[PDB]
Amino acid sequence: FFRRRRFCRFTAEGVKEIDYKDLNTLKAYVSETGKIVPSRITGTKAKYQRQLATAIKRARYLALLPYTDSH
Amino acid sequence: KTVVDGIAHIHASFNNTIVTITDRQGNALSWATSGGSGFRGSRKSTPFAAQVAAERAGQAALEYGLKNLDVNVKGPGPGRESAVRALNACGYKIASITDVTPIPHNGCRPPKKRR
Amino acid sequence: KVKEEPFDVALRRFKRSCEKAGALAEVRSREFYEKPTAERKRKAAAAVKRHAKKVQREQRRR
Amino acid sequence: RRRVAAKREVLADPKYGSQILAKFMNHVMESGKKAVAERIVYGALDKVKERGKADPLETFEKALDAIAPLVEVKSRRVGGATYQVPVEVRPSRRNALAMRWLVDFARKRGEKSMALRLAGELLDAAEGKGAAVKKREDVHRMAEANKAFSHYRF
RNA sequence: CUAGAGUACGGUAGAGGGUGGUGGAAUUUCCUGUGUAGCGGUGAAAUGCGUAGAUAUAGGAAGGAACACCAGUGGCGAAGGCGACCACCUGGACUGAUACUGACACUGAGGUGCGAAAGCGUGGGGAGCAAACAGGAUUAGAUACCCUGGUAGUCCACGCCGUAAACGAUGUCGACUAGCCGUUGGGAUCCUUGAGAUCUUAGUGGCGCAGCUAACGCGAUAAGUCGACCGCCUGGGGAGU
Ligand SMILES: [Mg+2]
Ligand SMILES: [Mg+2]
Ligand SMILES: [Mg+2]
Repeated sequence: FFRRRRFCRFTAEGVKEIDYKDLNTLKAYVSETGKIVPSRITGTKAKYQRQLATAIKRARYLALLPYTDSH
Repeated sequence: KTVVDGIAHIHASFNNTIVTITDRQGNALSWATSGGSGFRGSRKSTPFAAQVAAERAGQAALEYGLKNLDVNVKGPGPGRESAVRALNACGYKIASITDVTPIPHNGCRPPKKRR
Repeated sequence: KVKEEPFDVALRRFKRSCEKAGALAEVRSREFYEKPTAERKRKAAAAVKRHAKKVQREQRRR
Repeated sequence: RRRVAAKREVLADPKYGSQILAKFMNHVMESGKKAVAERIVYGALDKVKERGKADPLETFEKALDAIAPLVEVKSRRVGGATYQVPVEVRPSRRNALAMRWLVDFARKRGEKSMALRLAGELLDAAEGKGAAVKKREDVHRMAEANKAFSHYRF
């Protein structure tokens, strides 16, 4: 039920407009290499999974998160 | 000439395997290939021949010392992990093992499909 | 990336960490270009093999 | 191919008191000529006792283990490429490989007095200069060129 | 007159368009160091590339196009189509409450538009890929498959052409007809902690009863029961000539 509670990581709270600033949240959703996790592993609702993917791609642009283990 | 804590580069295609011992500066010390060990064909692509060429690079590296190695594995082909087990057989302290793999995000388009 | 302690442990921590990350099946699909219709056959046949697997397992779950 | 094959046993050598020699005697017999082949094997046994002071069983015990090989090839074809695989010789099989190599090189020795042909074969293999020992070691060299095909498409 | 249809008001979701800008990984060409005998390719080889210092390996520069993971029977668009991030203009759909107009609707011969890709015209631009072509191999023979190279093209601006297995092989619109399991988005009611509950519309999937069907099979997203208008079919070749 670990994939069930992470659906409530955004829906149980009123944190609907997520930001690209809380890196302590976003590092839970990024794998060890750098690529972004699926949504059948976290089990988050697909409204927020689309909203989660934008905050990664903006934080990646501002060099707050890497791409690969190369750089 | 004396250098220590070198870096081992391993390049593994579908038909050949090239092993090179370098420094942190990226300078050649000893290179050894699967074709130079005398296989040349269907025997060339085997993971056994990636052990013969691996230790032979590990014998001209003791000219300069190099008691510590840092391994970068690169390539899709077989013998990708068999070459690492043929490194400390010569008696080398392997510190860490690291995948380096060229993966284009979109990249140029590859050649066409065989028939 | 795998650091190091015997040596056989760090091998199996590396053979598995590469596969659990990926970048080995993706390399194998870079050696022939698929036209986007043939990439719509993977999208078609794999969706059938997942929705039929949710029902054939229910026969085992009887 | 249901597995069927049971085991039949031949162990009889009263005039010397041996067991390996009786099985070796069967590889010399042609068309059931047992009494002919019995006096030739003893005929090439006493010439060794004439030659060497040691008991010639131990000469025969040493001459097996320098003709008997360890690994050998096995051409198992993948169905589109003809491969060969060096395989470990089973411990039961490796006796009969030497005894069958030994007799076939005795017949092309090209001497007179037939029991002297087999006499010279058992003398050489306690040293290594026999043609059976040279045929042994050459097939040993064929395995390491084949050693790349040991597990992979094997 | 307000049940069709349309307007005003909140509110969400989206690779829906157009105009600029900016990224990171990878490929190639070039420069420079180290280093020295092969690399590459294949059922196996050969053509090719190499000490006139290649592959490898490190540093640097230039340039071109595509946009991993998220990504899904998932979305949007009238259809073709549409995936990097941001600004910039800009169309329509959903959902709720409430007032207004009071039938203002449907379909549509002719006519008007938007039309994948290959191709055509003038100008740019040239990373990879690659018809035509060249060489090697296989082969009785091999223009072919396989291998090493390689040009128009693919890319951009402007204009043209109008066809495709342009496919759900199913014209648009409206009304009734047992169920069950999914899923996108949106309100509800509800005990409240929910991994909640049930109901209702707008989509998108898997089974299924009546019913229909030559059979296969569809089955509230009908090929079921019925209406309104349009297009089209009449044995095979000859011939969509
Ligand atoms: Mg059988
Ligand atoms: Mg279509
Ligand atoms: Mg049609």
